Amino acid sequence: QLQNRLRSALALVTGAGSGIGRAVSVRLAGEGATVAACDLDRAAAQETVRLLPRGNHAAFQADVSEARAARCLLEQVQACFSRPPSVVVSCAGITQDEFLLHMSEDDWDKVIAVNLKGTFLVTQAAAQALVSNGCRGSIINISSIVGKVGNVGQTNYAASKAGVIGLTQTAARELGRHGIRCNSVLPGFIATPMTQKVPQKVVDKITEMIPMGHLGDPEDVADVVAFLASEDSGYITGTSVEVTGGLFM
Amino acid sequence: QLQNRLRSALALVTGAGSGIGRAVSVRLAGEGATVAACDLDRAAAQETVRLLNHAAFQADVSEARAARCLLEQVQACFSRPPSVVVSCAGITQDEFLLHMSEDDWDKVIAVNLKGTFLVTQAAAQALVSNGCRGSIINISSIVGKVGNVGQTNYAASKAGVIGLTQTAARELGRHGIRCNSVLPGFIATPMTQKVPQKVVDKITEMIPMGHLGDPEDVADVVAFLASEDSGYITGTSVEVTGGLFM
Amino acid sequence: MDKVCAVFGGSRGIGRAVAQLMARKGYRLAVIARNLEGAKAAAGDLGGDHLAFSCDVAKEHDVQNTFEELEKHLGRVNFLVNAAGINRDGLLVRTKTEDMVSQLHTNLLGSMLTCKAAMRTMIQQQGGSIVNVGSIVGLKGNSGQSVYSASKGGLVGFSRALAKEVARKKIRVNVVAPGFVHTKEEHLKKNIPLGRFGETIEVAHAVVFLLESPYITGHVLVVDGGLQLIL
Amino acid sequence: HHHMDKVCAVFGGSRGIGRAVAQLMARKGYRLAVIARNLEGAKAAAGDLGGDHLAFSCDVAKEHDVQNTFEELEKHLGRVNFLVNAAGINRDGLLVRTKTEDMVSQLHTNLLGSMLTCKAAMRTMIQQQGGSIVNVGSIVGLKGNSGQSVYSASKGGLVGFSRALAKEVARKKIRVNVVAPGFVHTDMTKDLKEEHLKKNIPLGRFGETIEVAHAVVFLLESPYITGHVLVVDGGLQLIL
Ligand SMILES: NC(=O)c1ccc[n+]([C@@H]2O[C@H](COP(=O)([O-])OP(=O)(O)OC[C@H]3O[C@@H](n4cnc5c(N)ncnc54)[C@H](OP(=O)(O)O)[C@@H]3O)[C@@H](O)[C@H]2O)c1
Repeated sequence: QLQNRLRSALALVTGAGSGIGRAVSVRLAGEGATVAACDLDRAAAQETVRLLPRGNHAAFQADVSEARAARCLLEQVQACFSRPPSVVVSCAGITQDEFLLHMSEDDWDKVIAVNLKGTFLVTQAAAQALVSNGCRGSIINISSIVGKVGNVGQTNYAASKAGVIGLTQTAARELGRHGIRCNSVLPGFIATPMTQKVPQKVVDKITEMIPMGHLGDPEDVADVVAFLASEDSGYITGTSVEVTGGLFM
Repeated sequence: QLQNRLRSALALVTGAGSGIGRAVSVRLAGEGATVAACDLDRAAAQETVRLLNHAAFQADVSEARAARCLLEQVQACFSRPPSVVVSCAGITQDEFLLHMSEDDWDKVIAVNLKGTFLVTQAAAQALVSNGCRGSIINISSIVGKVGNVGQTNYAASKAGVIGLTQTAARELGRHGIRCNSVLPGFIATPMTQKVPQKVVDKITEMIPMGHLGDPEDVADVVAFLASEDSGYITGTSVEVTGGLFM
Repeated sequence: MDKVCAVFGGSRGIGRAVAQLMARKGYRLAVIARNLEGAKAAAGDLGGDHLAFSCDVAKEHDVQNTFEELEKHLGRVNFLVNAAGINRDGLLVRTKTEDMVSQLHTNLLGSMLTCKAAMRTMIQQQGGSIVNVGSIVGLKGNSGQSVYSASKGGLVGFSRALAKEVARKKIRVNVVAPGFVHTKEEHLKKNIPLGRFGETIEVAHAVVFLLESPYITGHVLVVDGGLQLIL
Repeated sequence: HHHMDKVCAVFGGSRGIGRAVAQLMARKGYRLAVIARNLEGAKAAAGDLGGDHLAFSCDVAKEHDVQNTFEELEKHLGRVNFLVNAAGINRDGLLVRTKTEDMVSQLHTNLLGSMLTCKAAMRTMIQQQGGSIVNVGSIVGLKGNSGQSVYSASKGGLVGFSRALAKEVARKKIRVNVVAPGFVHTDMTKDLKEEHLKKNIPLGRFGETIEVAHAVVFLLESPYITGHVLVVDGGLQLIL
């Protein structure tokens, strides 16, 4: 339908081994973009690459919460494709839900390190790789609708996702005159392995709360990402796009 | 008059040693609230108390052990948990995204975001355990809403504070504990004296009121949020920017 | 630079609670509405020295002559409270244009007329404070309240546009955005974090706060009890 | 090919953003209805689009003109399941120097006009168990601007309205969204200091009509996005 929109584009996707990150990799490759699928689980990253003119797609393993892994990842992609990724998407995220009164220091620090610090490190390294090559780019950070309104049992998750928004807004302001756009995606509840960790009736209640009356599929997020990645959104930066089905609008 | 508005309240203020936190202490004590002035600086907190029974405390909010220790020191000195909790403890390590080191990111997040989490968590626990309702006030920033150049770590933390407080407000609503965020613009504080004068001039021109805010202006909203006059306000971000980035 | 406040729609609900609270604080109030009998009754229990006026804020000149009566009997109006509004729930398909225009001119255009007439006085005195009472549904929207949402969402951008325009003249304009105020809730009040509907006096305390805060303008103060987090 | 069951009604599609939205959707397979007060201008717009696309004359302020337009809309092209509200006027001026007539004018054109349009679209979108509406607002609509008071008010209500309508009809497979463009090169931003302004803007330039048009098309084709305000300002909202 609309391939070759990203024909001349290398796309780095962290957490591409499952769910949203996987659907993003499929959609990006579906429009012509060579995808560098990154994930903590290499077996999951390789599985994504298997479901996809120059060379081929590549699987990468990196812990985005580690500063060294965030650097080595970018360097290894540049080593593989002889160029920095024009499209960078951060789907690497985890949940460690607990009520505020009972949340341990580890449940907090881990979510922050991966979702917030992890996104920061990926954003920073990707930006540095684009500035040192004079290449334009589009950085897409997957936040959440939780990052705007907060949520029960997600003190650590909401704070991290909200931080991503304030982070992306700053990045967009600095990388603006460097030809690099920065945007955040704010998805509602999506049919991904993350929401399979939500009890069925809680999902039922959520479903009857979403105005559209159903959980969105990961392809819906990929649609937004593909748009933000292309030059169709060339005048869109520092923007938060909500794909929630009307939830918490 | 509002000098008896908070007569029955015990107020815990982190970062009360300087700037906003000190002005917060002044206003709260000026409304009859006995202030538990906390700060990383031992002498600054004591001098704050001197300007204001009142007591001074020292703690590093970024560390988990020092956070729960602080709340225990308060409940031991006053035989009660603080009904008012204000988190003004924050720092700034500005640098461009491309050139921001890991340490400059880790420290700002730990103090501003994680430090605020620990205090808010320990405060709620002390209030729920004693079955006492209250009001938790986290001092974020207008930067948390729109971001600012050279402040990726600062914007991320402040933005995280908002989502943090929003979550807390929704969980602590059943226990009568109100949680709100204050989003102040640029205010005449020692922190503002860190950024160069040339930039301060540009900002002042961008501010609709055409001048930097006073720390008393920020304390004015904190005093309101801490009062019963805002007894139906929770999970709300209050902006004191003079119209800056409305 | 005394303490004289004009509260439009101060005969009932929030505006009545605003007038009541500011009377206790020592302000000289003016209760303005269409039904003069309601305005007199409101300004009657408000203590003494408080005046009542009749005005349809949806009319360009009705508000004009009302302000010249304000200036004539109370003097310079330092504080403006736009709490006059109407609401008729209904689907957009089942809503005739007459009702659509009606709410627009009352809840939106009406506040624009009042804020405009208060300018030249507040401008010449280089001091003034305005609070426009809106709603949470004006920003987040609500089913069966489209027309009301538009009218209550409009004066959010208006108040802010006026704020950046008049801030250099030491004049502040803010918006109170209340949620569900008590003046059906069973399967709705349970959702709200505070577990109850608000009160008009609780919304009024927010209004007075915005009027007395020296460094706050173009701000939308939400009084919902955490409703906006789940709405 | 096949049946063109994707019909879009672009109000204010004679020039500027509406015309660009038109041009773009015409090549994507949508059948169009160029609508504006000036019939001569709307006719010329539909000419370069194709023979399948028709032009109609209407003033969104008048309820009957909208009603009669949608009547002729269906009886010539079919049922309307896509809607674009790019019809709007702007007049810069201080509130104290603003006529009440000028207030009612913008309020009826930009706000009330977009309400009547969505109202009439409900009939055709329910009769097809599906629809998508994009209301063109502004990044000034929620943030406000000195001199654009009435415009901010009219554009402000567009967000609360579209969201309230989104919740109201979401179960009928009808999505309502708002595009919030920044400074765009049209007849509206003719005498604006692009020099002194763009020094602040992150992208350092104004947006073109097709950049906003793509955003409109995006929202119309995003199946899990309703009641959302998409901002296309090049990062202006971080400074405004
Ligand atoms: N350009 C910008 O920078 C900018 C910024 C923010 C928002 N917008 C929005 O973008 C939209 C279009 O862009 P533009 O206005 O700048 O382009 P424009 O060249 O001004 O086009 C405006 C269109 O609206 C139509 N229109 C005006 N009044 C109408 C009425 N009463 N009834 C029916 N149609 C009417 C006009 O048709 P006629 O020939 O019949 O008048 C014209 O085709 C506007 O609605 C505006 O709100 C633009």
